[PDB]
Amino acid sequence: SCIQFTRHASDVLLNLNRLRSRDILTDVVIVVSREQFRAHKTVLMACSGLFYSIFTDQLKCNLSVINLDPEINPEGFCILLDFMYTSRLNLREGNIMAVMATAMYLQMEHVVDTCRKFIKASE
Amino acid sequence: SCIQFTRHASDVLLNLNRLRSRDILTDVVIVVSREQFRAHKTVLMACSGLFYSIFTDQLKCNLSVINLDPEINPEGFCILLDFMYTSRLNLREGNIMAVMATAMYLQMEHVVDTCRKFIKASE
Amino acid sequence: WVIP
Amino acid sequence: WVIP
Ligand SMILES: N#Cc1cnn2c(Nc3ccc4c(c3)CC(=O)N4)cc(Cl)nc12
Ligand SMILES: N#Cc1cnn2c(Nc3ccc4c(c3)CC(=O)N4)cc(Cl)nc12
Ligand SMILES: [Cl-]
Ligand SMILES: [Cl-]
Repeated sequence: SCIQFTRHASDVLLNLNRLRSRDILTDVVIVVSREQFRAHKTVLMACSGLFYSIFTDQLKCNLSVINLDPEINPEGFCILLDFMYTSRLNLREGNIMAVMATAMYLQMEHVVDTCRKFIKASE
Repeated sequence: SCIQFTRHASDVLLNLNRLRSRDILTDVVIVVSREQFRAHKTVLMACSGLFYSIFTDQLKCNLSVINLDPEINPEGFCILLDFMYTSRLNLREGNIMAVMATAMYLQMEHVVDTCRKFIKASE
Repeated sequence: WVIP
Repeated sequence: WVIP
C-alpha cells in the first residue's frame, strides 16, 4: 500500500555526485595508469560487476587504493565513472572503442550493449 | 551530446538497499530510543537536510553512532529510512502523524508535503 | 507522488 | 537509452 516519489532515485544520485565533486566521504582511489579517481565504494559496487566482486572480497574491501589493468584507458574510465554518478554517457566516435573495452572490464552490461549497437550501426 | 540510461538511478538505489540489507559498508548506527538502525552516511546525507548538516560537520562526520532526539518515534524513523533507500513510503492512518513529525525533524521536505496534503484531505 |  |  506504499506511495512512491518518482524523482527520489535521481535526487539521491545527484547528491551522491555532489559528494564526489566535493570529495566528501570518498573511501577509495582508483588508479588507472598515471591517473587517480576518488569515489565511493558503495556507488562503484552498485554500478559495476567488477567492483561488486572486489569490494565483497574479505581482504580487498579494506583497501584504500585499487589499481586497474594497465590496458585500461583513463579517459574511458573517467567517462564510465561520470556515467555511474549521473546516468549520462558521453559516447563519441573518438572514444567508443575505449568506453566499450572499459565497460566490458568493469562488467557494466547496459553500457556494453549500447556501445555494440552504436558500432553495428556505423558498419 | 550525452545519451542517458533511464533506469540507472533506480538500479543504483536498489543495489544501495541490497548493501543495507546485507550490512555491507554501513558506516553509522542511528539510535532512536531503544532501537538501532545501520545505514550509509552518504545515503542519509543525500536524503535528509539534518544528516547532510551532521555529516558535513568536521567533528560529527567521524562518529560511528548518532543519537536522535528522544521525541523521535522508532517506527516513523524506520519508515523514512526505508523510503530513503527505495523511494517508497509506507504512509498509513496509524503512522502518518509520527512519519510527518520525523520527516520535519529529518528535513525531508517532499515527505512533509505529502503528509500535509494527506492530513488536509481527511479534515 | 504516485501509486507504484 | 534516450536523448536527455
Ligand atoms: N549487496 C549488494 C550489492 C551491491 N552492488 N550489487 C550488485 N552490483 C552489480 C553487479 C553486477 C553488475 C552490475 C552491478 C551492473 C552490471 O552490468 N553487472 C549486484 C547485486 Cl546482486 N548486489 C549488489
Ligand atoms: N555534497 C553534497 C551533498 C550531499 N547531500 N546533499 C544535500 N542533501 C540534502 C539537503 C537538504 C535536503 C535534502 C537533501 C532533502 C530535503 O528535503 N532537504 C544537499 C546538497 Cl546541496 N548537497 C548535498
Ligand atoms: Cl551499466
Ligand atoms: Cl524527501
